[PDB]
Amino acid sequence: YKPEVPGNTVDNWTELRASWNKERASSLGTNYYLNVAVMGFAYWLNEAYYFPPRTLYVGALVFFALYVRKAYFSTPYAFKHEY
Amino acid sequence: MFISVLLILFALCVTLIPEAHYHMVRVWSFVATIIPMWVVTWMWWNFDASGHGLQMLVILGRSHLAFGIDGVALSLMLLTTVLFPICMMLLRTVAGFMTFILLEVLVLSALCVLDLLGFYILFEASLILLFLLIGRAPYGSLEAAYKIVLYTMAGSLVLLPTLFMIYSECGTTNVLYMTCAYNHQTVLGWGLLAVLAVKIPLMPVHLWLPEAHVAAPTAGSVLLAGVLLKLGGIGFLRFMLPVVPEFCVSVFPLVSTLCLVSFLFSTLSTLRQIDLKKIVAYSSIAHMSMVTLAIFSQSEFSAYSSSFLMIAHGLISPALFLIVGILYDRAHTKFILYFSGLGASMPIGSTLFFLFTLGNLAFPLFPNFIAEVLCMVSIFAVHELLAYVFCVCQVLGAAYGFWAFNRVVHGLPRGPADVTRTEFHTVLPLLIGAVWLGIKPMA
Amino acid sequence: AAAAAMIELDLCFGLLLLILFGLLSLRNGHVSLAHIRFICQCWLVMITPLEVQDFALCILTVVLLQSFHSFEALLFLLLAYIGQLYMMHSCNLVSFYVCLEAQTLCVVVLCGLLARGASTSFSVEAALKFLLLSAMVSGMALFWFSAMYQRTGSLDMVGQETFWILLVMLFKLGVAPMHMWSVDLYGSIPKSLLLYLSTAPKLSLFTFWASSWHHDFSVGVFILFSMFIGSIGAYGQPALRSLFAYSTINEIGLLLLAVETAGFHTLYQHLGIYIITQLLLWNLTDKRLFALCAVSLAGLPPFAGFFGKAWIFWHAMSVQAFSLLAAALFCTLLSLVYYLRVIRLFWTAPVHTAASFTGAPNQTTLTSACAVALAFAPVMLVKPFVI
Amino acid sequence: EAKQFTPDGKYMPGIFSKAKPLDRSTQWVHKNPYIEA
Amino acid sequence: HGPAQTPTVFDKLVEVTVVDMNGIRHRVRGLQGQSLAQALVEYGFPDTYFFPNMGFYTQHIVDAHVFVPKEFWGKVQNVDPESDDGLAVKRMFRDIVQDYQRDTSFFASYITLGAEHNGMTVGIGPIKPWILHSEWAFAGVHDSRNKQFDKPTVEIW
Amino acid sequence: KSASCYAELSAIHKFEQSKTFEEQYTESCIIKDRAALADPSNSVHQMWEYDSQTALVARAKR
Amino acid sequence: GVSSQFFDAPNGPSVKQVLIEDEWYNRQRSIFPLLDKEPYYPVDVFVAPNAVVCGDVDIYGGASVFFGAVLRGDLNKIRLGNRSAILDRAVVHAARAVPTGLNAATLIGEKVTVEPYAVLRSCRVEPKVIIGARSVVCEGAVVESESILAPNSVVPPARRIPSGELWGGSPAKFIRKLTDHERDRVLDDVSTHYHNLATMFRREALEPGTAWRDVEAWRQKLVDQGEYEWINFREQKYLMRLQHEAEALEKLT
Amino acid sequence: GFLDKDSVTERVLHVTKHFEKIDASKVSPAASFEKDLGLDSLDVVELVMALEEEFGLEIPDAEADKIASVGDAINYICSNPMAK
Ligand SMILES: CCCCCCCCCCCCCCCCCC(=O)O[C@@H](COC(=O)CCCCCCCCCCCCCCC)COP(=O)(O)OCC[N+](C)(C)C
Ligand SMILES: CCCCCCCCCCCC(=O)SCCNC(=O)CCNC(=O)[C@H](O)C(C)(C)COP(=O)(O)O
Repeated sequence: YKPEVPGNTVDNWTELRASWNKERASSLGTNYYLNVAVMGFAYWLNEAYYFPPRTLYVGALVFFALYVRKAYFSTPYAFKHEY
Repeated sequence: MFISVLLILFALCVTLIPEAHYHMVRVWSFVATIIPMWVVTWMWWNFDASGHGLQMLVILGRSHLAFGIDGVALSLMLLTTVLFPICMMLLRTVAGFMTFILLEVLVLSALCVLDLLGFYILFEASLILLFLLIGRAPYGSLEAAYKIVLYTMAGSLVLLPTLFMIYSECGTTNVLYMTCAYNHQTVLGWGLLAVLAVKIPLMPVHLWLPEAHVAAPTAGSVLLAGVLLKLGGIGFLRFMLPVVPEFCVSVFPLVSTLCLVSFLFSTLSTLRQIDLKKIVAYSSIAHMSMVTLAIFSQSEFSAYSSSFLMIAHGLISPALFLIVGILYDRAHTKFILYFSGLGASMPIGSTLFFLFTLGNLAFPLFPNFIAEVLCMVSIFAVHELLAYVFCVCQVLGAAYGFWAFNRVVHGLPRGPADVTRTEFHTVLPLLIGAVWLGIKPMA
Repeated sequence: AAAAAMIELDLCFGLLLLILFGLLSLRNGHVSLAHIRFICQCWLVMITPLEVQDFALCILTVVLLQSFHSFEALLFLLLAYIGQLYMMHSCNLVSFYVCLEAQTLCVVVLCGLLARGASTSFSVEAALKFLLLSAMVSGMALFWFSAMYQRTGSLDMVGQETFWILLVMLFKLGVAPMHMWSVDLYGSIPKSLLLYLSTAPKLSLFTFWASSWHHDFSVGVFILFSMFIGSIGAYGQPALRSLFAYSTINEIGLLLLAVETAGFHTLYQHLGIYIITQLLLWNLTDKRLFALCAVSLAGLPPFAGFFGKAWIFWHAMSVQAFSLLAAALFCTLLSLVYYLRVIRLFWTAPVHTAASFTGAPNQTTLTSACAVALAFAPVMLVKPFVI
Repeated sequence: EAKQFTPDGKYMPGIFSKAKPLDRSTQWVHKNPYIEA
Repeated sequence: HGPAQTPTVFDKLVEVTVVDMNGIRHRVRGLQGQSLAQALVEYGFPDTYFFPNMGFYTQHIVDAHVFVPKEFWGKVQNVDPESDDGLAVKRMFRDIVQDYQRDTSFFASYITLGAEHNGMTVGIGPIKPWILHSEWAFAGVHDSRNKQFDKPTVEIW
Repeated sequence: KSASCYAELSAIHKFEQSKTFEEQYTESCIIKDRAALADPSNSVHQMWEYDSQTALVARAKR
Repeated sequence: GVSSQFFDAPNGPSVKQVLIEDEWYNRQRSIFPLLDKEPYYPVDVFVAPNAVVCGDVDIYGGASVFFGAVLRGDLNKIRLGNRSAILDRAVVHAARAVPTGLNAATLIGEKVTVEPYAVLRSCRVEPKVIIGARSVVCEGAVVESESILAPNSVVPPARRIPSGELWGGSPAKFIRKLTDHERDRVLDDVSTHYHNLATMFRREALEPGTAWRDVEAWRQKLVDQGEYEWINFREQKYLMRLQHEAEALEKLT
Repeated sequence: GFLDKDSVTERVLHVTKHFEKIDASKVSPAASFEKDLGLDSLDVVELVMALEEEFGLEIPDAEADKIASVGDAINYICSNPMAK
């Protein structure tokens, strides 16, 4: 016995193709912007190490809850001709 | 120590035998596990029962790894040295022989260690061996192997900083000085509870066992059920109760409710199982819950009764796994719906199945009866209701045991022929041990 | 009197003679240069002082030179070693800047030079990105050094400007979230430079940190970023080069936990075990030993990686760094899954190892078989050894 | 009607033999598809 | 069992017409149960046409970008887009194809040749530059006479 | 066709078989030098041009 | 007729060609290339000293070539799978083309054993197959996975043996179906047994041994007498190529 | 089947319509270039070049020499995997 793949093959393969019909950007922009963000604004966290631990833990959970994943990322703005 | 080095070096010589000499490979790997059984029997001969609690001590300098013998470790070591040649009779490749030889070295050294860091190093060095044994490519299950390895790693990683906390607190991980120093018992108690509540299947960290104990081969199931669960019990009896006793009193309502719900919910789940190996696999959780509550009662002779239940389980449940393994080996299924009328077609196998069914349900003339009576004496002496919960739920164990036996053994005769000489001699030492320990266990 | 500086004059004279010998050997059309490599190793031994860390770097670079074959690559590695050695003795930001910049230029040129086949343009691309990202970090170092020099009037490394110099040092170790230059380098550049990049500069920079650095700040958020990002990235990336890049980010997060809680003895022990594992990893031809690297990078108990992780955990618990320790334990539980993926790939598979045809038969079995005996080092690791 | 032993012992595999040898898989169950599902 | 036909290779033969990127039509013969990427490799196509299947535990499988007509869309095997195999196909579409993608774009290892593929015409699609490691990459230009079939091993490391 | 094919095959096999030990050892040294010259970063590639069949210096490149 | 000199050989033309009747000792190599077609083999292969492996041959894993066996890859490619055994004096050849139109290379899967005096030419053998003794599998034929061919059997060109069955005869007909344990274990058992025997041979081999001492003694005696000729083989190959180019140029114009 | 069999057909008729030597109503979806429409080889080459201009392809000399009908041209465009 083997389980059946759910769905239709044409519809599943169109789902697999979606949002990838675009040339991928080079990674130099992401890396340069990350380095600029760290070298310019990471000193804002110097006093944060002394803040109460409930605040630090809730802030860490908030950063995890609002994080957007870089892999498999897509925007509807990539395929529209006006804002 | 010199003997142990010689036994290890003799065991490791299986790899150097050329593979074209099949008879020599079989005989060498079987004798390599026969010899430690003789040595542990001699250690039982050498033991002075009116002497000190710790005998035959050896300590290897400033490397941790200190060793000694008490009664619980000695009984468990005897059981392991019985169980390993039977595993050798159920394997066919040099890879299997070497995995079980390395497992025997690690189990035997872990059972009698007196250092907490030594216990940590010796026990979970077997993790990758268990992963490869359970997730073997054509007939194993990688999901089960991932589950058992990840649960064990999670518990061990909770323990490791608390181990190092008491080591920085007093200066040693030797259990004889850890028990005599002042330590922060809540933190270390939580770390030790975290490892040993995964090793002993205690709910909620118990879901690895139904997958792993079924996906394993018959030799792996014999080892995992009869031996490796009891490392949690000997962890309780050797390390946690002597070193953090204030925690062990304060956690008693929580450990008590975990044991009660594990017993009841695992017994209720065993009734709806449709796989024979899954039926045998669930039944071990309730027995270990009774073991854990008897250890934690600390009331009459709690170490004695709990060790005796560990031995009775380690004798009876590997035999049930052996009978299920015979059925699977010669019928290629473990499913109840494919088996009926096994009394007419395997009379000897069905007789052995019935006797070990009665043993697993703690009927008299089996060591489980004496074990459960003494465990309930230890539980009763704290309060009568904690004993009543286990007493009134005996119909629920007998329901699944007799239902599984009656479904597979009676009816229309279909299924494989009766046992061979080799299968009978895999079963036979467990039966002799059961008859002795259930009729005249002591003198 | 210059009599206390004969080792410097010996360094310069040896370079002057080695260039001329390499020129004379190439005028004969010699297609192999083992004599040049032996003279380079002799020069490495002759310029190194009698400290433990200096000789650890020296012996490491002598072993590394057996994987490099051209004259120019050997020259670039020697001039990178000069920066790596003299950074450990740097007591200012002047020498710090020059040693770091010499190392960066040597690495960039080697990444350009040694690529071959279809992967040439990918290696050149990743070298260009690394050079551009390195230039702005070097500018940050110079800018904040100028700020410190104006404020204090001297060359002391004190005050608020040391926070940016610390960020420069964290960039050079590939600490997340400034980690992506190393992730780019791992995917394209050949294995010998990957072996060089994971061992020697980390040793040099951590020895400078142990020897001459104090800051009034913390590195805890970069510990969290490195451990979580490295573990999740190595769990999610199917290419093996990216797996090992992200697992390296996780390991540098553990080394930063050892730095943050003081106790550099656990740092040095874990770094040494890691360097030996790296020397095994990038020189493997039999794929069964890839499983030994897996069990010794997962921290599994009897092997030496367990001991290297476990003294870091012990010293962190000693000074009660509870939250960073809990994050480290969670990421250690995650790391086991992809090291098991490694074991599934290369241990539970049929064995095939191709023979050599043009000589040089399995040329680095000595080093790989010697480094696999990290199962015998744990007897010495359990004692008070590294302190 | 296979012959897997010589008159003096000596098991024979019967790899190229016409008659079906009795072996370990002789009593393996015929799988019902719905039970397997 | 009676006088029925002896099994021949011609009973299991599948013929596919393949148009390469220069527009040259090719006759490709395969066997039933063999994937399309394997038949393309054994025909003798250059190694620049092929790339690793980018899943976990399957990078030793070579794969190619093919254009499949609408009649044979339903004979490509089904992949769950939520599973790990779906994420493997998504990674391949994200990284290898990019803006060469069409509505007929598939991958050749997900086509198992049977009698229903007999007479099907496919075309080889273009791909972007990629790298797995130093010993397996593609610079972007299909200028090489080296066949994929002549490689003794497919190396993940 | 089969007879002509084996004439053509026997020619190549006789060519490989009838080489002396000294020629075979020289050819192994040549194979070794050719594999050392397959590195494009080899330091001789910027000055000397090598003969393909014998791995000798044919001419100065620059 | 075809000349026996090749000026476009990868290592150049042959300076000195030795007639076979002038040989005073046997010089047959066991592994050797044919122009630009070099065999590929692993570190733990067993090639018997009187076996011949030539041309375009790929060997994988724990495969073995036993005594007197021939694997001649001169017209096409031959591939031998992981832990596949070629037993004593069996021949594996390959044609340039097959009637089916497929690839004409002989491809042998993993765990395949080929019994003595059997011949494989431009056929496809899938994994876990036992070919019996004195058996011939002709051009373009296919033997499917987990199947057994009885000894002294002929598989005619472009014919097929279905999977999971035992076939035999001339021409090969259906005999019986393999049992499930036979497909699960017995084929791997036969391959593993022959690999173990090959390992026993591999452990005891002293390579290159000491038979060269006599030939070196004869060469030392020739150097003593002053009759040993020193030939600059690289320079002679270079000069022969230059003369060939000059002779080719001095005929077109 | 890479593209539909209707829109390609009307596009073929649309580019066949603007030929001065052809009849704008005699053109049928299944005709011949030689017997029906009355074209020599150069007119066929000109029509195939117009079809190539409309569909954005490249048809070689042998393939365009095999094309002798409206249905042949439609089938060649439909079988082409690089059509627009
Ligand atoms: C915590 C106490 C240990 C009790 C554990 C339970 C043991 C299970 C079986 C009960 C047998 C009772 C045996 C009593 C006499 C034997 C010697 C003896 O005194 O026992 C030893 C230890 O006993 C053993 O090791 C018993 C071995 C039992 C294991 C049997 C199972 C293995 C056999 C498997 C089947 C083999 C069949 C083979 C034939 C084909 C020490 O225990 P204590 O008397 O409590 O020690 C005294 C304490 N102090 C020194 C501080 C004064
Ligand atoms: C930028 C502009 C520069 C242009 C310069 C190039 C001009 C070159 C023109 C000179 C080339 C010729 O005439 S070439 C000479 C062409 N005439 C012949 O060959 C004699 C036989 N008649 C034919 O071939 C006819 O085309 C036909 C009967 C229709 C055959 O019918 P089909 O066709 O069905 O085949």
